[PDB]
Amino acid sequence: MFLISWRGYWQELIETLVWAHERTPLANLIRWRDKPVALSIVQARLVGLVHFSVGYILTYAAFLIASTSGKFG
Amino acid sequence: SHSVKIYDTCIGCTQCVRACPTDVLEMIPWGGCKAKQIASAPRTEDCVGCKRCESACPTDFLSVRVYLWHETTRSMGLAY
Amino acid sequence: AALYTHHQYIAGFLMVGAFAHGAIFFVRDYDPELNKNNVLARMLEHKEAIISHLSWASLFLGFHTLGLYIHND
Amino acid sequence: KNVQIFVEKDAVETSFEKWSQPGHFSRTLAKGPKTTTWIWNLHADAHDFDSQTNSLEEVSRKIFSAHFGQLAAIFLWISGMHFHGAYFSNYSAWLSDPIKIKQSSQVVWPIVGQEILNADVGGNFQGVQTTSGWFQMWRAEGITSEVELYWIAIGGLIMSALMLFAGWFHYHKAAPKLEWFQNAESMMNHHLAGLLGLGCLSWSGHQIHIALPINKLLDAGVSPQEIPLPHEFLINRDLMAQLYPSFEKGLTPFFSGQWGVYSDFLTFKGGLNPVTGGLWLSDIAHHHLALSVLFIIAGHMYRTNWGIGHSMKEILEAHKGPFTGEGHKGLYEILTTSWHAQLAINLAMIGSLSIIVAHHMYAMPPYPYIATDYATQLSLFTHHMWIGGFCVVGGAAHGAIFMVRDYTPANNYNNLLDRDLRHRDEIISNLNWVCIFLGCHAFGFYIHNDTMRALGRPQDMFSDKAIQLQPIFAQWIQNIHLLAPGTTAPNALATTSYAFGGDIVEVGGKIAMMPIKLGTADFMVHHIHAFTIHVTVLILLKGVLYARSSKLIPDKANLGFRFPCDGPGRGGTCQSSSWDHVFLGLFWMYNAISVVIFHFSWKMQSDVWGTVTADGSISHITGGNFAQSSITINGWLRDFLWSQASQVIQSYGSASSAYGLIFLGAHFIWAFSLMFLFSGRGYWQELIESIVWAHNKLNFAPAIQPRALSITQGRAVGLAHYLLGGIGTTWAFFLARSLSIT
Amino acid sequence: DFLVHHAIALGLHVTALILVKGALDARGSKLMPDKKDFGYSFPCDGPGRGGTCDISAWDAFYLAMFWMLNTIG
Amino acid sequence: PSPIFGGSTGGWLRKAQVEEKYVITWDSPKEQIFEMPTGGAAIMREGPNLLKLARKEQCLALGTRLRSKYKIKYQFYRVFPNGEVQYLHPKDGVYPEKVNAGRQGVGQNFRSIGKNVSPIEVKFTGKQPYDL
Amino acid sequence: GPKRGAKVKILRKESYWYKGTGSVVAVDQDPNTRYPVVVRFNKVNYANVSTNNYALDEIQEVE
Amino acid sequence: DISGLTPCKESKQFAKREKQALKKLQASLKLYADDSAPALAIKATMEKTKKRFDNYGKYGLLCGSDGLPHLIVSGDQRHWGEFITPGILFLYIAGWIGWVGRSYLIAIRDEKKPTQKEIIIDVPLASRLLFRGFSWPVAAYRELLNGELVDAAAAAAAAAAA
Ligand code: CLA
Ligand code: CLA
Ligand code: CLA
Ligand code: CLA
Ligand code: CLA
Ligand code: CLA
Ligand code: CLA
Ligand SMILES: CC1=C(C/C=C(\C)CCC[C@H](C)CCC[C@H](C)CCCC(C)C)C(=O)c2ccccc2C1=O
Ligand code: SF4
Ligand code: SF4
Ligand code: SF4
Repeated sequence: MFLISWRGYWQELIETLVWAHERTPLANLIRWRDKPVALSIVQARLVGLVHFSVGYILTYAAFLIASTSGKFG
Repeated sequence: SHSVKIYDTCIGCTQCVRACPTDVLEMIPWGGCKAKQIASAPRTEDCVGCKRCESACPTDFLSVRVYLWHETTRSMGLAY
Repeated sequence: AALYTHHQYIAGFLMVGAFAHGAIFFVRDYDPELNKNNVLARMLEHKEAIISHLSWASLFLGFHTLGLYIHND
Repeated sequence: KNVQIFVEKDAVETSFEKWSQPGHFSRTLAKGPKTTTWIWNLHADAHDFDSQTNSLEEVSRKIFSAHFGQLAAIFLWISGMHFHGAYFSNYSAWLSDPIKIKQSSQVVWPIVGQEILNADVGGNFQGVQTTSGWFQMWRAEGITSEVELYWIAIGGLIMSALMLFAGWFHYHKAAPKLEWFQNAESMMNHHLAGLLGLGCLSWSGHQIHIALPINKLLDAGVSPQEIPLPHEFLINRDLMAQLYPSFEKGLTPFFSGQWGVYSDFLTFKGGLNPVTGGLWLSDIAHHHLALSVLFIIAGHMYRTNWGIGHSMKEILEAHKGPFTGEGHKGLYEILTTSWHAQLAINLAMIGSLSIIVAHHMYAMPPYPYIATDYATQLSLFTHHMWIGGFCVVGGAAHGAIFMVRDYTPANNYNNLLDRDLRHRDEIISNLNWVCIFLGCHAFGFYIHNDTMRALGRPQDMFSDKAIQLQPIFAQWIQNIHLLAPGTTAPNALATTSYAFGGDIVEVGGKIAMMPIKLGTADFMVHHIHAFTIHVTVLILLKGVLYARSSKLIPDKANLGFRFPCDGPGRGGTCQSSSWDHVFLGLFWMYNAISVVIFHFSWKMQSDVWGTVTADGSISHITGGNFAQSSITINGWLRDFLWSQASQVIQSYGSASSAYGLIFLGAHFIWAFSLMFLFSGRGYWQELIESIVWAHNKLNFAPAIQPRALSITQGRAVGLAHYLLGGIGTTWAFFLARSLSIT
Repeated sequence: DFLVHHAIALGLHVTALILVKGALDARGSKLMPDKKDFGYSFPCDGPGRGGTCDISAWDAFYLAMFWMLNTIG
Repeated sequence: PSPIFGGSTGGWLRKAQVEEKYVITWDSPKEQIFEMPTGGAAIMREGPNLLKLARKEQCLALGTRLRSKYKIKYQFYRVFPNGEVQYLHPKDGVYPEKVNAGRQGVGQNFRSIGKNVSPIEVKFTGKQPYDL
Repeated sequence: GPKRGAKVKILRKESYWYKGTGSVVAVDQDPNTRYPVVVRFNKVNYANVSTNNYALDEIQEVE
Repeated sequence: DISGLTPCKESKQFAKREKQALKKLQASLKLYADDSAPALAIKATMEKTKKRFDNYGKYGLLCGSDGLPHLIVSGDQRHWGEFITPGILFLYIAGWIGWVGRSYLIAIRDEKKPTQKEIIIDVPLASRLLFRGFSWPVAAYRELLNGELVDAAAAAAAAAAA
């Protein structure tokens, strides 16, 4: 998701969410202190990379350990 | 804010100023080229950083140059 | 099986981190006037050779190793 | 008269001059290539007729003649198929025993050991098993002989050359004016009454006189040979009255208004044919008759040259409420001066139609002997799901091309179009919520089941044994359809489909149809369907509404339909264009349709398909594992994907080994796509510069300078390989799995 | 054992190609002769003069990560 | 003197009454329909027209559409929450694309671009190569 | 220096056409111009531009 | 022999592969009548298969314990037909294409529109050039020791770095 879909798709989406939150009664009493924005170009690559990496390593660890211990030979 | 620098290879053909979507650059008097005019960056704080000015510059390499800088509400391009 | 694949994956991160910091050196640490005609400077002077030749070896291994596997399939 | 014929004579000279000058159609490409980007632009812009000329009349002439070229390729395609069925098939041997002989219309040449693909199919014949249902469609027409298929093949070639000639005639010799094209009310009267109405009338005529009596003799047990020539059914009423004893009356009970005499051929019995497992042809003949009367009457609703009738303009302009403001004013100029707005409706409709078509052909199988051919059932169903999927998103692409190019604000002050754009932040933010609401619930039902089961607590899972989620609304509707024959439809003998309940139909020991019970495992999957459609709509809708501007880019419409970005400022502008919205939504349509065909392939194999023995002992294909194995992701991964893979992975050395190769080949192409989707252009163009250097060093370089693929293009490559590899891997998995169980 | 070794060879060469190209072109290229002025990591140079996604030396590291994971795999 | 518009949900947010808001003025010889940068359509009023927007780009984007599409010409203002106004476009009444005697040089390096220093030379300083 | 029509080699390092040859078209005689020499080329750069201005110390003459 | 391999004519496992490949096609042949097209096709397939095993037996190839032929690329001259002789053959055809294609680019370079002749081939000129690469090892050698093969270092554009 972070590697194929880029930023200006996401920036436009959040602008409708900032709008919605500002127009709904009883949710208007609360407000962010940091303007919500979409992750940047280089930040999306690093995050998409960490997911691809952590997912890559955890699924092989899962396979190699239980296929050996489940057969023991 | 962002940083916009203008080099001396500027031939003064006003194309960066016509491309700027947030009125950052302007043309000023200059006596170093045929057109006697050089680009200038007097309002870099409205600069959003979209680099349309560099896509318009005909010189090789570019005369106008945009460098990423600390972001405010104006350069982030926020309407909220 | 856990041990061999643990040190091979860590070996990969270390290797990739070595070249990553090798690039950082050239950007904000390399001084061209200090290494005039140096063994380090000459590497940049034929950088197109290294890259284009590394590209040939890669294309060669890829075409034949992949082609042989598909022929057997 | 307002509806007339206006044609320009000798509009375009026909010469080979322009053929030798690639890029003649556009102003920028006609200068010639300087870089390799030019070669790519040549193809991306060839059919963009709107950007080649400014005249609407010249765009319309190009489109009209291109339709003739598209149809001529379809006639050639149809003529081929009939030719293959007549010279490279086992049609005759299949007609004599369509329960044991497998179908095949393709034979491969023996050259590199590939003859193994000629399977041992039966009837002293060897070939590739084809799953298009040509055979079943031919039997329903009352084919019975290869000679008849040969005439269709010659007639398909003649029609194909007639189309090629008409497209050349209408673009060069007799080019019709703009006034001719802008006749919507005339055009609607002709397509409803002429194309659809007379099409159903004549087809019904073929079914009553040729297809009905031949099928009756085939079904009773008469060998094809003993059946007389089709034309002999048109001459001797004696032959026709033996099968349907109401031809002795002739045509007189039709003009006397006594139509119940024909209850022999105009039935309303419902159900299927116990012998063939297909719909009753007599019902299908009644179906086309009732259609054709409806289509011909509907083709009188518009006003052309005689006062009577409706003008499309006064209809739409009368519809305005106090919420809608001006209502439908302006939608005429739109839909009669822009081809993009037309496709946007049309592709969305035709794509929805192909989805609708696939749902009705597995539940009420219309051809004989097709319901027990599970390879055909599975192949035909997924095919229309894919064609439907691509056409639906293609309607949304043209909706956004219309907003950028043909849309003007002055033509639409305060109408429905202007108003949607005014609260576009509200449609998108509300849809956005419905998407976050549907995903957390429908997909979280599976996670809960995955963790509960893994923790050793099956008593707490969402299942038919724990916390039930019964689809009571759909179960309620099933009962209505079951009790409908006699009560709500008092003249109907049986239910439309046996899916809503009833009896079990069987042909040759295989199950054709059975009631499809819905439980909580059904319920959970239907929400996944709900959820993936809502997300796909979120991307495409957003692309159309924000095609012209946003808070991010106020002048998006000046940048065009497809631009890569507006630079690395204003945070990230990547994929802001409405073309990139189409690009993203293609990955969702893919995601949505993949779950649909997975749901269909598994539910039919678990709960319908199978064989039987004495005392009605039903043995399903996967043995009824659908209620307790599809509620978790692990169950979907282990019982659907892992278990049913055994065919395609063990197909080597057999006749279905091409499916094993295409399986790997599409896993390779899918991975190949990720190189284009994850990377970007400026790493590739620097790579090319070191390569060009090695050429320059050896005194040579191409004068057409090599340039990396552009930003937009590198995305369109990665998406085309992603679909090709993804859909392909499933294509190979579905056919090698269903040929082994049929 | 012979075919896999040539696949392992291919993996090492392509990974090296991306890392060596990223280090040597870190200071500049034909498409961006003043790359050292922007540092090690930056988004791109905009859509000008063709378009410049993944031009920074940091991007070479990000692309190489996929190859390390693949050739250790 | 606001133009004819039925409203839309794409207008200003809290940022307007809390952070700077922008207005744009133009003069039209006749009543014509134009496109809103945040909204689909609106009828401009003959005589002076006043429009409030949330961004400088949105204001400048309207100017561009007012210029080469209608032949008219406008002024931008920055309005603060206290009430102080600023005059922005055109800065000195003359458009930035046309040279005007009296302007000065801001941000100009007096050499070509290949003449910047190495980043190792400005080590441990609080600058950059392009600020020398 | 060059004249009109002379074939020169570019010595600017950040130019697209460094070490590459091309043809002088116009030399500005007014020395207030810093880059007086229009040099044309038959191959385009990445921005599809075919020409550029240079100084006299940045071009070499071929023969 | 090399690597403990045995020749294929003396491998017990290579002979079993030959039998089982023929048995599989014979058991498929029995379901057809003798004059018909499927019986003539499978009979021709067993001839092609039987000639494939005979060919290898006398070929001089090496088999393993798996019963399959192996190839030796150390450079032994006794197993030349396996890599050397088809290797010299490929080099002749691959170097023929690269040489001929390069001659074309260099020829149409000195022209008003060189790019025009890369999308639209001057076929009479191209046809002439294609067959002049039959003596490329002599033609590529004359230009190496002339100066017309490789250009000088001041003629290649280089990245700012070096
Ligand atoms: C399976 C998926 C896949 C494949 C096949 C490749 C293939 C390739 N990538 Mg890679 N890449 C991938 C995924 C993949 N990528 C992913 C996920 C990423 C992360 C974004 C990248 C990122 C990436 C980068 C950064 C780099 C590569 C490079 C390369 C090339 C390596 C050289 C080579 O192997 O030559 C062999 C060529 C192939 C294997 C391509 C297939 C060609 C087929 C048609 C040949 C058929 C076999 C045989 C020859 C048939 C004869 C042909 C017939 C006409 C006679 C090659 C084109 C590098 C490169 O381009 O250097 C040259 C490079 O720098 N890729
Ligand atoms: C369009 C649908 C269609 C498709 C997909 C097929 C597919 C096939 N047919 Mg078939 N066929 C069709 C329609 C179709 N046909 C029709 C309508 C007829 C009746 C006319 C036939 C008659 C027919 C016969 C008699 C036979 C086949 C056979 C075959 C198979 C082998 C074909 C082959 O390899 O030839 C190879 C073809 C070539 C090598 C020709 C090369 C074409 C190149 C040069 C392209 C040239 C384009 C050129 C550059 C354009 C320049 C334009 C300029 C001249 C104006 C293949 C499965 C054979 C078969 O099934 O064997 C058992 C066979 O014997 N077909
Ligand atoms: C897919 C694999 C493949 C293969 C196997 C080939 C093979 C070939 N290509 Mg092709 N090619 C390919 C792919 C391939 N190509 C691809 C992907 C491209 C890119 C599009 C090309 C582009 C291409 C070009 C442009 C050309 C070729 C040419 C050739 C041929 C060069 C060798 C030759 O002409 O015969 C060998 C000929 C000889 C050994 C003759 C020896 C010399 C004579 C004087 C000796 C006479 C001896 C005497 C007659 C013996 C009789 C004596 C008697 C007593 C017995 C060869 C047949 C060339 C060609 O077709 O030739 C005109 C050519 O110009 N190729
Ligand atoms: C002894 C080894 C060593 C040392 C001293 C450094 C030191 C440094 N590196 Mg470095 N590096 C190393 C190894 C090392 N690295 C290796 C092995 C690699 C290869 C992966 C890299 C790749 C690398 C890059 C690409 C970059 C650096 C940078 C830097 C500098 C700043 C780092 C920073 O701000 O981190 C900040 C710390 C973080 C961002 C925390 C990140 C945590 C990551 C994402 C993992 C978290 C995921 C989590 C574990 C998932 C949980 C899973 C669970 C749910 C199951 C610093 C000088 C950066 C720089 O600016 O240099 C100029 C830079 O761009 N390095
Ligand atoms: C009764 C009259 C009639 C009929 C049958 C059609 C039929 C058709 N029109 Mg059409 N049209 C009509 C009147 C009619 N039009 C009029 C009056 C206008 C002017 C307002 C138009 C303007 C128009 C346009 C602008 C376009 C069409 C197109 C089409 C085709 C739609 C594609 C399709 O479904 O393919 C189904 C295909 C077939 C059923 C094959 C039929 C092929 C020919 C045409 C046979 C019909 C002739 C004749 C009635 C047959 C007699 C049968 C004989 C036994 C008695 C279809 C062939 C589109 C197209 O594709 O154009 C090429 C298109 O772009 N029409
Ligand atoms: C009736 C259907 C129809 C029609 C007439 C059009 C017509 C048009 N579309 Mg459109 N479109 C459609 C359906 C349709 N589309 C669908 C279903 C989608 C969703 C996928 C789209 C998505 C779409 C986009 C996203 C865009 C268009 C564009 C265009 C315009 C130019 C197209 C062009 O030049 O392409 C030339 C044709 C090609 C380059 C052919 C390449 C096709 C693919 C890559 C190959 C297909 C693979 C093949 C089937 C299998 C390969 C197997 C392998 C082994 C070889 C033109 C007005 C473009 C435009 O500018 O609009 C004005 C544009 O940006 N359309
Ligand atoms: C498996 C991969 C994956 C997943 C999980 C997602 C997830 C999502 N994508 Mg997608 N996306 C993907 C791949 C994926 N994507 C790919 C490959 C692409 C490239 C084409 C994209 C492109 C893309 C676009 C373009 C869009 C999305 C959208 C969405 C969101 C849908 C809304 C929703 O229901 O969120 C809910 C979350 C889930 C369904 C996943 C987890 C469910 C959890 C388990 C239940 C609730 C957990 C709870 C809240 C937290 C408790 C746990 C915590 C305490 C530990 C969601 C965040 C759309 C969006 O934002 O619309 C709203 C949208 O427009 N994505
Ligand atoms: C690899 C890659 C390239 C390099 C690809 C290029 C330059 C295109 C090469 C296409 C060739 C020239 C067409 C001919 C195809 C092959 C010569 C033949 C392969 C087909 C086989 C079946 C034989 C990009 O330009 C690019 C741009 C933007 C994002 C990602 C990428 C990207 O991932
Ligand atoms: S970066 Fe964009 S906003 Fe800033 S001066 Fe350049 S073109 Fe104008
Ligand atoms: S910087 Fe470029 S666009 Fe601006 S005046 Fe100079 S040459 Fe013209
Ligand atoms: S990554 Fe590419 S598309 Fe995105 S801003 Fe940078 S140059 Fe433009």
